Amino acid sequence: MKVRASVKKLCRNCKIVKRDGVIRVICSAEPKHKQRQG
Amino acid sequence: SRVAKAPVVVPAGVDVKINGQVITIKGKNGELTRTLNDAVEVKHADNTLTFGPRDGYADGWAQAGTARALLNSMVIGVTEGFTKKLQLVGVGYRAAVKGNVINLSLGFSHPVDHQLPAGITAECPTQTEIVLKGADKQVIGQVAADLRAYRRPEPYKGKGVRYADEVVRTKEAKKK
Amino acid sequence: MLQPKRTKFRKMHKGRNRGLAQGTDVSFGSFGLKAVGRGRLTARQIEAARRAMTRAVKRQGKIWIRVFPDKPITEKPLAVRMGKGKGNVEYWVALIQPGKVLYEMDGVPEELAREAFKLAAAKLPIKTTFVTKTVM
Amino acid sequence: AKKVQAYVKLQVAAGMANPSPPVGPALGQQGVNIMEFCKAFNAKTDSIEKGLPIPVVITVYADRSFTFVTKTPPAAVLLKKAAGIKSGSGKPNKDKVGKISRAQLQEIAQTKAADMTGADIEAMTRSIEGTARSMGLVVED
Amino acid sequence: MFTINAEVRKEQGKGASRRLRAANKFPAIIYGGKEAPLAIELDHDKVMNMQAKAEFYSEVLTIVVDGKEIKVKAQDVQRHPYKPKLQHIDFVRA
Amino acid sequence: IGDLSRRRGMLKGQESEVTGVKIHAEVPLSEMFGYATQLRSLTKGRASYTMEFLKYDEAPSNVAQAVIE
RNA sequence: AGCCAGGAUGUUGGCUUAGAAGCAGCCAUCAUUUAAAGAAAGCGUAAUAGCUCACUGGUCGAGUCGGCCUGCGCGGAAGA
Repeated sequence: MKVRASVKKLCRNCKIVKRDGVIRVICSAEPKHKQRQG
Repeated sequence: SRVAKAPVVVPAGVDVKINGQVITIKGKNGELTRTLNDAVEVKHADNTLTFGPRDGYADGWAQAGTARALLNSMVIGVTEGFTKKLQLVGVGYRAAVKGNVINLSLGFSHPVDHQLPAGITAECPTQTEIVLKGADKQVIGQVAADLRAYRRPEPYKGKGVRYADEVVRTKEAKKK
Repeated sequence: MLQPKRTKFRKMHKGRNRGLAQGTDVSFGSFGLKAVGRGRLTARQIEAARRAMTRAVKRQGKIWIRVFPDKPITEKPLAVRMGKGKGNVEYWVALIQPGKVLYEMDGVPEELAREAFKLAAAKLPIKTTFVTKTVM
Repeated sequence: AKKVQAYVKLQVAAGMANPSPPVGPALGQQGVNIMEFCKAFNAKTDSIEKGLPIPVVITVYADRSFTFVTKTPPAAVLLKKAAGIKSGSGKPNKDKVGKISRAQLQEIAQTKAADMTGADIEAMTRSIEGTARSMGLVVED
Repeated sequence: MFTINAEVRKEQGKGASRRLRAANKFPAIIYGGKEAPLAIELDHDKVMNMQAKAEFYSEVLTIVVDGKEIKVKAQDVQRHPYKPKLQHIDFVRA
Repeated sequence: IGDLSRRRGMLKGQESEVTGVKIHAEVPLSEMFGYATQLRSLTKGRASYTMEFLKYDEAPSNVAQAVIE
């Protein structure tokens, strides 16, 4: 998890979804790519 | 909304009591109930089941698709049931079934004496394996996840209550 | 950084920054960076913007700078009361108007040209856009 | 003839029947004993001369019997000595050495035909004159 | 080979023109000859979509107005400063 | 072999025997420091090696610039 | 877009061949056919094999992909 005010799709499998109103990016392959708050 | 239009087939031996918005399924493996959303319409058929985004709220196409696959999960539940296999990978891990509770030995200094919810049965043919049997995909989905919640797999050798169909994402131990 | 060699005066009045701009067309190369906001650009941001996008192509193509700092913006030193004379000039800015052609370049392919300007724009305090040379 | 579990598609020298550290990683992956395999290799190795590289395909049956359908010089290695030099590349468009004809290569395409039967006699040559194009060589007839 | 739909504008002026461009239409002018000029209004969206071609600036433009269609040439384009729209075109009646 | 790459290991190839996979390589003396402490940390104590001298070969730019005091 | 058959690869292609086998990257960028096939991006890897990706040859059967110009909202947003 990285609380970065900007979020970039850092890979191919990185998907951007809106959980609880907050924009969150998760990845199936790399757990280092998880981030939110963007 | 391809799945919102796609009708749920009701094959033989299955009874569907469409009573207003609460629908009760009934078949080979018992009987389940589920209340639907008011954005969703319902009609039986000659035999199958077709649902619609009932007038009023226009986002029913988003809603009925959820309302479809729930019943499409329910119609298979009372005809075949469902089953999640598990792996209790790790030396010193066993599990037995005493009727409804499961005695999981997970390397803890307290016994994990976990009790299942109702409507499901567990099977442990191998001590490192758990075969849960139940009707709903929902109720056995949580139970398998609650079983994983006691010891989630660590990505070095995968010690945990991992699924038999899931590949664990192990990384390199990479050091001494 | 860019600075006027031998100008006439030491200081200059503040002055409002109104209206629109004159440099509007991509007049030299093919791809330019027109400004959409209205502020000012000091020389340090002028040097930093080119640097980031020069090394984006690392040598490639010609790069023209269309804005030059003329206004000698001063500052007063700390713990000094108001008055007592105009303060010394600290940095030089170029007042930017809407529709002003900033940095312009040529000789580069389009997709990396928009990429190089994207690396440059985040160093700017003005919202800009990527514009392309039209005919006439 | 089993699809992928053990098949290896590489070899270099016929006369050097010993698998040098370049070749050895492929044999050590599945444990191929080359010594008795050399006696089966030398039945067809003697038919061809030394100086022109040879590959092999390796097939291991289920009952530990392991065999092979070895080769003669294929595409790259025959066109090189046809130019006279084995190498001289790293710069295809930046170098220009030699000019070779396809009619003479139409004869050696028939020697590649009994070896590595690459499609359409001239279009296989057109696939390897592209390699002659990529070895820095020029080809014109 | 481009064709332009247009019509004659009336009650011109500064605020009058500003009233036009906030309504997806923009003014112009057609001059050149032994006659009077023609302040012609033409649709903004349509001609902006076709100004990307080089044949918009290298052809006898076929503007039709009140049935009478004329062949003109594009003299200058006074475009908007920073918005990608445009403000005015001069059509010399070639 | 991959960790040997980080120790500048000039490899030769992979060879096999009845129960072992033998690999001989060239390694700098400067990165020999505590090697079997790092060898059996990766091989579960089932491996071994023996160091022999070949030549005072080329020291690259990063290795040449280091020891200059 | 998925699902099965795939990956249409000559070419272990130079090279540096210790291997860089489509994938170290400089390059030719040739060609097979060209109904499904770039002499190639990517982790993975000593290097192949690899799963894929480009791309769907057959399955189903309807609409769909990404930018542009903008109206109104979200996050960015922590004080006694």
